[PDB]
Amino acid sequence: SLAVYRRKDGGPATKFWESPETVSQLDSVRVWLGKHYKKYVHADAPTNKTLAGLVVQLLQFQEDAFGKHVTNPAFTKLPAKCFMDFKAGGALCHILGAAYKYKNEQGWRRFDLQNPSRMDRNVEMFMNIEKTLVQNNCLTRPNIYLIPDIDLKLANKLKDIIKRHQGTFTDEKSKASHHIYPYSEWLRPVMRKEKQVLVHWGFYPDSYDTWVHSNDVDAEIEDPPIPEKPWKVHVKWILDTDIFNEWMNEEDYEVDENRKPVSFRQRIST
Repeated sequence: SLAVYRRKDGGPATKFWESPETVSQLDSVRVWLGKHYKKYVHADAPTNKTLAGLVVQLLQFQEDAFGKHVTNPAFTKLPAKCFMDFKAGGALCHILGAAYKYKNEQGWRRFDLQNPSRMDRNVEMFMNIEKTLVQNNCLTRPNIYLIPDIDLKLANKLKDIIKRHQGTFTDEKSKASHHIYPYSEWLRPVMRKEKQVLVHWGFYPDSYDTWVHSNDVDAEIEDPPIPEKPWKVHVKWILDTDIFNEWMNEEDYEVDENRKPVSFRQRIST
């Protein structure tokens, strides 16, 4: 099986982040930060690789603090896709800008994401990071509509999961991000660099996406579906989110308007 090399944790792929292309991609992030979060980054004058290392520290912190192994975490992991958005006004810029703004506000001499004494203030930073992403339209937490056919006892359990993971639920399908239907081993390649291919493991969150050698994955990378409000997924999308403390990839759980599972892209067996 290829699941041999599946990540056992949602920690950062440090080699991807230290790679020269990624360091190069952060250049526009550094420049954008210098213009719009200037009073918070001017002192530290972060280089491209310093930003890259900060991303590793940030990703490692939320996996250590809010990971699958943590019973009742104080917070839910930020989506891994947020850290993959290197565009000028994108999510990664607001992530780093919020981190530097928060550090300036607390008067910290430096980031210390390994200090157990600073756990609660580091959690506080991530809350400020999530708010910055949401209020700048880079992140939208699920606003969930439960199909009325779901058993009331299950629906109430799903409602508690949704609230414990920064989500809300609504009674008007008009404004729901997701519609949840009753529900009655593979991977998918998502990115290719060098001889490395990033693969997504079915029923695992995006932080568990693993860089593997392209010769072990002959499958073609297909185009991700374009988002049309709302996602139609079944209840295991919410149930699995509670397991990993990280909102699952909707593609793995999608159903059509008759509750039958569908997969826009191909599923490659492990």
